Amino acid sequence: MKTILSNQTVDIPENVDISLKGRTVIVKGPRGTLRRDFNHINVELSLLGKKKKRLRVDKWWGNRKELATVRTICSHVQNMIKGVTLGFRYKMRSVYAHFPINVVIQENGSLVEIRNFLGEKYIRRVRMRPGVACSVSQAQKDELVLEGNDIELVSNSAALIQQATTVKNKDIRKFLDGIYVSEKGTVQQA
Amino acid sequence: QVLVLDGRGHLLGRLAAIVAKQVLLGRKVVVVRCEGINISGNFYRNKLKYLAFLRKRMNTNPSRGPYHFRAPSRIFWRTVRGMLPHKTKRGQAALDRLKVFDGIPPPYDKKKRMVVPAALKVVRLKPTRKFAYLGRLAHEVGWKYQAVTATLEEKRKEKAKIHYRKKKQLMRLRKQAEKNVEKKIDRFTEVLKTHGFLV
Amino acid sequence: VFRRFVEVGRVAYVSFGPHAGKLVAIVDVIDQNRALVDGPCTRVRRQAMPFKCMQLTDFILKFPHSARQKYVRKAWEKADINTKWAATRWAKKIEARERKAKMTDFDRYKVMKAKKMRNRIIKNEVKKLQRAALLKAS
Amino acid sequence: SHRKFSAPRHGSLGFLPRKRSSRHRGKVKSFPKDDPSKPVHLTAFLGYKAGMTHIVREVDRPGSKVNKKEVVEAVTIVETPPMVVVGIVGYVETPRGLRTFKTVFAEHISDECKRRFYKNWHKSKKKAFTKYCKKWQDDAGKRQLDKDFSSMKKYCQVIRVLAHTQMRLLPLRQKKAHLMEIQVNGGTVAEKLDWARERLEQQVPVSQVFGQDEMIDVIGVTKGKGYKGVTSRWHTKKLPRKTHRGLRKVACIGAWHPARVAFSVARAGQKGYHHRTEINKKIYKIGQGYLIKDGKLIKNNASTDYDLSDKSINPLGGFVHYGEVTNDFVMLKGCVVGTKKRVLT
RNA sequence: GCGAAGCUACCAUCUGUGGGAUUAUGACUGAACGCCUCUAAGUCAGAAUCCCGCCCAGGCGGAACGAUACGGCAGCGCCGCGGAGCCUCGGUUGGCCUCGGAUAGCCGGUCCCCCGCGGGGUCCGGUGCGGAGUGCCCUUCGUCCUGGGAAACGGGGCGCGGCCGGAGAGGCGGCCGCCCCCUCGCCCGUCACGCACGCCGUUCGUGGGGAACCUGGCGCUAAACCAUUCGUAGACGACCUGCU
RNA sequence: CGUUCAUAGCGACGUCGCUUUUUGAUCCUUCGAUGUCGGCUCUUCCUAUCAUUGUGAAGCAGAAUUCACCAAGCGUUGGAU
RNA sequence: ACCGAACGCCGGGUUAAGGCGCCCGAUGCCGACGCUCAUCAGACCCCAGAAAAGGUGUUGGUUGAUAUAGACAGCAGGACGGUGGCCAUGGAAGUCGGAAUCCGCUAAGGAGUGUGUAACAACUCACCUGCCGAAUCAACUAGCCCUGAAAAUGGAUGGCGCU
Ligand SMILES: [Mg+2]
Ligand SMILES: [Mg+2]
Ligand SMILES: [Mg+2]
Ligand SMILES: [Mg+2]
Ligand SMILES: [Mg+2]
Ligand SMILES: [Mg+2]
Ligand SMILES: [Mg+2]
Ligand SMILES: [Mg+2]
Ligand SMILES: [Mg+2]
Ligand SMILES: [Mg+2]
Ligand SMILES: [Mg+2]
Repeated sequence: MKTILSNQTVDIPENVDISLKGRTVIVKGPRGTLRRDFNHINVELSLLGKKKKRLRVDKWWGNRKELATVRTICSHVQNMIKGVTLGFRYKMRSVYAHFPINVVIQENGSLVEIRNFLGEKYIRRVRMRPGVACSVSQAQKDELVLEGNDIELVSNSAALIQQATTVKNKDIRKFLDGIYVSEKGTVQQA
Repeated sequence: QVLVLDGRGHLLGRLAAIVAKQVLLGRKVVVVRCEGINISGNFYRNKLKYLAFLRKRMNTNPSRGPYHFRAPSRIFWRTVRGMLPHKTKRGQAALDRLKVFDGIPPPYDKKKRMVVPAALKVVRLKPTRKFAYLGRLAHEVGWKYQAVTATLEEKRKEKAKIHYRKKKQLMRLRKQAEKNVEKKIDRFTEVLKTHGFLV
Repeated sequence: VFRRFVEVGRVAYVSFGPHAGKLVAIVDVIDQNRALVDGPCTRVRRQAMPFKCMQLTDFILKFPHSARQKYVRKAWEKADINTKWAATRWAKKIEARERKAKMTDFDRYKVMKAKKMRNRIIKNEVKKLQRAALLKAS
Repeated sequence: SHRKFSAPRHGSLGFLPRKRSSRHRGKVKSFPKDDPSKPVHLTAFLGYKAGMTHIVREVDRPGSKVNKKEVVEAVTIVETPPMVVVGIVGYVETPRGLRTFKTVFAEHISDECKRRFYKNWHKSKKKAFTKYCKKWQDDAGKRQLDKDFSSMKKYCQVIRVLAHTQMRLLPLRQKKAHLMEIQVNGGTVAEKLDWARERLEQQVPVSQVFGQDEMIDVIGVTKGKGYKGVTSRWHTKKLPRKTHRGLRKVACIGAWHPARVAFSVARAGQKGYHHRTEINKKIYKIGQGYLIKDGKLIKNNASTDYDLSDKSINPLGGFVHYGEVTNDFVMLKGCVVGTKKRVLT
């Protein structure tokens, strides 16, 4: 049936400045700006408290398929506040049996070259999403670090280089090779 | 004596039925900006519908058989032709009356265009449903000129922004003139509001 | 972003139906698309009425959700929705539309002559403002 | 029932409006795309097919068995005299297509270019462009033409140039020169139109259009062969000797319920004289014509750095059914479409 | 026997292409289901599939340009404006334009800031079943005489010259210098207009579109086809050519 | 059944459906006639996919091979009887 | 061959059966209440197409439970001893299988749900606590939609189309 009201509040900390042009929210703070256009999502976005302490999301007269969207708007707002304050750092390890996988960044972290995957001669070039910085970390042998603000862009950039290193026409239960995501955290902890 | 209808946001068959009836009633209708026509049901449904329409073709001579027009204006002409009795002389006269355009030409860009709320997406579809633009549908079926039409519409949106700025300047002159003259048209302004104007 | 809510005490304007063009106090909410409706000083009886044929205004008045016509009549007369509605701009343009519908042919002739002379004077003033703005920008 | 033994189709379904070509000169259907980073240049040229000969050259690719060896190659000589630019034409991008906007011809148009505008040069009075050539030496006419150039520079997106061949320096019988639009691809529209205005009433040689070892496209009309049978036309299987009505025919057209004869069924009709564009032909050499400093210089055509002879590409007795090449030429690896004396893009 | 030319053979030789949407599939974020999840909203990769680019034909489809009948009679096109007379009809004031959202939007100065007088952002203020309203706006649709009041230096001579803008399928509009004339728009006193004696196709866009006669000024001088020839072509037609 | 393990691949005892590419069943059209089988040639179409492109599952370690999906674009030969 | 209705030539009115977005006359009602997303939607006796089975896709109903004596999923300690109990010797200290089938510590392990063994060993499920603190779980059943569901010329709710 149509549920008369589903509400949810997001209490933003004092290090975050958020505002909204209709359903188009913008979140700025320490690490930069992040915008998200919640048009075609069809909810109510109020912003209350002195200096806008909380973001309140309403769904009026919606059945189950649109009651399932209030918490995903709340989750995208939590992820955007986390990307603005603390950022997103995805660690991903190069698992190989015999051939050491050679990973090298080219401009800063934009283009990533992958070599010697299963002894192949074809180099694997991957463009990262705009805003995602790739790096080879220290005190670890073969491990990539993806830093950014947008969890969508960082995790999509991780999925691109995870699906680039796949084993074709073999038993992948035996050939456990590739660059796989091992840790999902933030840049700073606070 | 000529309607100028906008194809922006109007549903395909919902607009085509009203256009077909008003052209059979002896009235010149010019439907324009037909790549802004949206069709209810999402893009894969509408694309497979038009691809099945492309698969329907004459086996022996396809040049003799069905003519599959890719442009959105000619798709709208086809969906009005399927509603008009086009095998008769009055239906052919209705097809001669109807003029359909992609984009909006300089004979019609400087004309006030009409909106049909009985065929409009915000009025007819629920806001939680899906739809598909006929311009994107035509471009991914094979219509060539989405980008040229986009640049020409950008040029005329700049020109219409200049014209609307001049209209706002004329309107602020009109309001400040009414503010200056409302002491000497005191019994000219009152005899309109005692009969139902300006209030 | 909403301002007008279906509240116990909401004053609404009936768009169409039997009591078309009259004010309504919402007493209780029955369903998603049906409300409980009183009309104490607007000649509307207590009945149910759907939300389709009513346009809710920005007037609220205080009475509990099952009032037996007397406390809502007293709240109506205390908040004085009649004079505030007569002072409301939207009812002023509603009665302007009513005067336009009741415009007689002789009245329409007088209105047409007043339109003509008023538009000539305001157009001459607009032309004077245009030449003055040209002289100012010169 | 079905077909017992599966077989591929005789003939191509893409090449079957097989009518005689409405145009005699090979027309460009697709010019290369332009980007405002490279300088302005022509993208096409127009020459006449002269003949065929061998080329012995050194093979220089590794991995092959023919590495560091010598092969012979069948090549085409195409006599390509420098053309004359006599006009420009502008194009605008419309939602109905790509429409021409303004065509500005030159002041001094040669008689070879004027022969194209007439179907009968003898009975004509040679009156073409007589009131158009007066629009250059006056102030108001040159002002209106400069305003037309400015309107083209403002509104046109695609600029093509009008160039015609020189029939004076050719051994052919005809004197009516071929005209052609060539799209100038290069920088911006203003610099493009200024360069075309500079190249107006000028000579365009071959080296300004094409260079060494370039892979180009050949556009031309097929050598016509007449109303041929289906065996010569679609290369179908011949019926055996025991047939009664004929053995160079198609036996079965199709089935009863509709497989009435379609576009896909092979028939007898026109073979040859078809427009064809064939891609990826390598230019081995852009030759140099007969030039005089003291006497004739016949050496620079066919003498290489390994031959060091005094030969030109003209054979003993000249080219068969063409003439004698006295102009600069190109030489393409392979065989091009068309017969001798054929105009070729 | 040998064999020119021409046709001909994977029996010799040359050449044969790139993107977009995505299917299956694998995924990202993330609810429903305070946990998880390719999915419900959204997002990515994705192929002999599909579509287009390449190539072939070019619409009872258009476009730009050139020349347009000087003869031994003639005939055309632009301009200012006069005449009936035939044919075919539709009509019965026009609207000369923002983009845009639908769980929002319109209008101001911009005290504040940025960018190339304008645009954009912040704050504030007025309406929002839209009165800066297509439920809307603009023009009066009897005439002229004379003699007052409110308002106005406005209009006209397809007004003459200049400044321009408009190309998607432009075909129109604004602004200045100069000669002459008029009292037009709103109220009032003053009469007169075949007042055709009740009777229907009134009014007009319209100097409507096509053809035949006529008032003048300027500008002009041909092209196609048949006959001849060619063979890059060909059943005949048709096609490429040459000929003071 | 499969070393254990119903379902990787199979699957009894039962049961539900599709096709007119086989034979049956009927006689509705044709007996003032619709030329009756094969083979040769040639074109188009279907997918119930043998191979090729992209994939998922194996009792897939590699090679080889089975099951399944999108998919008819391109192929499916030369012969003795 | 179905429904309505039987027929001289016409005018006005009213209907049957069917319909009222356009073809095509009429819902151009400010129609009422819900259901439905279909990558094969559905669209009116005969009639021109579909089944068994399945789906937390979504909307209801039936039955039985527990939640302050402090639920459900979510991080977390464990499956011991009579007992290699008992037929199975070819091996069952839970283990291919079957008659058996309870006590003790007790907070708690069923003579056991799997991973797996010539046998073992080992990993690991009832119950509760530390953390979040109010509606949740399980089985049937009826709607609409989806899978099941594959044919040959291009193809038909009549078409256009329709959310
Ligand atoms: Mg393998
Ligand atoms: Mg076969
Ligand atoms: Mg015989
Ligand atoms: Mg792609
Ligand atoms: Mg998917
Ligand atoms: Mg993608
Ligand atoms: Mg017979
Ligand atoms: Mg027969
Ligand atoms: Mg299949
Ligand atoms: Mg044989
Ligand atoms: Mg009955």
